Amino acid sequence: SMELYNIKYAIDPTNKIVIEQVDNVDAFVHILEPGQEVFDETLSQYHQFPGVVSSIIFPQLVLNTIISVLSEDGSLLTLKLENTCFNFHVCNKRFVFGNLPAAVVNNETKQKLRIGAPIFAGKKLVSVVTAFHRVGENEWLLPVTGIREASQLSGHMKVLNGVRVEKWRPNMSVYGTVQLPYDKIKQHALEQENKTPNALESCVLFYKDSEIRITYNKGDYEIMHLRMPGPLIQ
Amino acid sequence: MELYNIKYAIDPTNKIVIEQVDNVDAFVHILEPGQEVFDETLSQYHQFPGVVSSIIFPQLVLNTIISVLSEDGSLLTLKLENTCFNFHVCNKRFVFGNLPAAVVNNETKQKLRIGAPIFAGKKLVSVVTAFHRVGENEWLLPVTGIREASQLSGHMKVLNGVRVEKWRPNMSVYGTVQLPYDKIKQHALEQENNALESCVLFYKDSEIRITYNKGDYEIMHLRMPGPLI
Ligand SMILES: Nc1nc(=O)c2ncn([C@@H]3O[C@H](CO)[C@@H](O)[C@H]3OP(=O)(O)OC[C@H]3O[C@@H](n4cnc5c(N)ncnc54)[C@H](O)[C@@H]3OP(=O)(O)O)c2[nH]1
Ligand SMILES: Nc1nc(=O)c2ncn([C@@H]3O[C@H](CO)[C@@H](O)[C@H]3OP(=O)(O)OC[C@H]3O[C@@H](n4cnc5c(N)ncnc54)[C@H](O)[C@@H]3OP(=O)(O)O)c2[nH]1
Repeated sequence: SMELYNIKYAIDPTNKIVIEQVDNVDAFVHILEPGQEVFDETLSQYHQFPGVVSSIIFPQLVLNTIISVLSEDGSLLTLKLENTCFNFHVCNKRFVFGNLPAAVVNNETKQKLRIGAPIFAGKKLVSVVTAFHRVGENEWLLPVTGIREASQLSGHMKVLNGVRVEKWRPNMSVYGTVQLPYDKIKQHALEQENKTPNALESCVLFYKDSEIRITYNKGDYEIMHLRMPGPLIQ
Repeated sequence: MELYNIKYAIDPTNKIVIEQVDNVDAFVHILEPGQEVFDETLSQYHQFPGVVSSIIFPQLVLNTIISVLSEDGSLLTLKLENTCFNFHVCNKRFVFGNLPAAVVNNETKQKLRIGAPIFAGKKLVSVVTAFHRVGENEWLLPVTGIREASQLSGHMKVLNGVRVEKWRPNMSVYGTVQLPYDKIKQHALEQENNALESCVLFYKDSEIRITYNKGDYEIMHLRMPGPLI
């Protein structure tokens, strides 16, 4: 396999980078698609950050520092972590999510990047390419997943029935499983008790370009409501 | 008294009472950091960390300038350059978030009453709710309101309050416990769901963690910036 800085890597039949070793120690780095749900009990022993199951810790970065990514041309591309991006997956009924530091690339640059391309800070691996989010014409967001950046948020929650993602419509407030006008949500919230017959647990993610809402519910009763920056990677 | 678009008074506890905003009768009730209250009359109003309010405290932008009413009636101009985490519990509802904050010294903090109206563009946008000591002569002043675009807010129903715990140096967090990573990892893979619901907030100077649990089983784990007030 090929060696670069402190890693060894290979390439998938799906044109995806496979991280084989880091610091001369055998490694496991498994990339998940945005919002993908998988079930595989073998994955729970490893670390998880949004979009990756990894045997190696992807360490905390700082916004506005410079990282390097391996390009399809064997070169290193230097990028500044100027934006943020929200990504998630579901692995063994655990919703793993967070807002990640992100770089910005044009159409030409994105296509030179493989899903899995190692990302370096200094000459040490700090992350891998996991996803691309289109932020308009000739512009993409490149999240750098890993341990929560100091100013950001990360987390997980057990979701028995997955994560149902819903487009967040204009003029709607959010309670539990519904988005409705505020005056209605205010009446509904003060109305709801934890008494839904045959109440199943739910997790809902509502999204607009700027903001994400996550609720955790038992039946129609809202247990948690979290508001956080966007955007979401489809 | 009047100032800009508000009318205000003073409490027996030296706390500012907002009486009307835009000539409409107002209700602004300031809660202490982490305070738990129960009063069914509060649930009809808006709630942002540290305040129950009949008026919306709108979204602000970090690094913009706000003005605060001083004890002497003058306006002090401050820049929203920092953040800090605050919360309360009202009617078994944990209301929390990271708020934009200014930095003040001892002399300035002492000129500020809890409840002091905060203005942006000659309009009320918030009230003084809390002070968090940074150092000897340094304080953080949260400006509560609708979540700033880059930060987080939320709520959750907590039947048994919020347990606040100091977060120890080398400990990872699962559910109700903080333990070394190797045990937390095994414990997490151990859990499966007379189990009571729980909410725990572990705090460090830089970072805060909230867990929501059913007995010993962790349902949710949130990591977010600190500090806590
Ligand atoms: N993944 C991750 N994202 C972050 O943003 C982050 N910020 C700090 N840290 C800490 O750095 C070390 C990372 O290894 C840990 O000390 C971790 O502290 P913690 O975040 O306090 O510990 C909870 C552990 O416990 C893990 N688990 C929790 N529940 C489960 C579960 N059901 N199944 C499998 N693992 C579970 C949980 O994912 C996790 O461990 P992992 O790193 O292995 O992911 C982070 N970790
Ligand atoms: N409080 C608050 N903090 C923020 O950071 C924020 N960012 C946007 N918004 C929206 O701005 C308008 C402000 O009113 C609302 O449209 C709100 O949309 P939403 O945040 O999507 O709606 C859920 C409603 O519903 C309220 N409820 C939810 N549960 C309860 C409950 N048990 N009892 C009483 N009220 C409950 C919940 O507090 C809430 O209403 P409040 O405005 O009063 O805060 C925010 N609101």
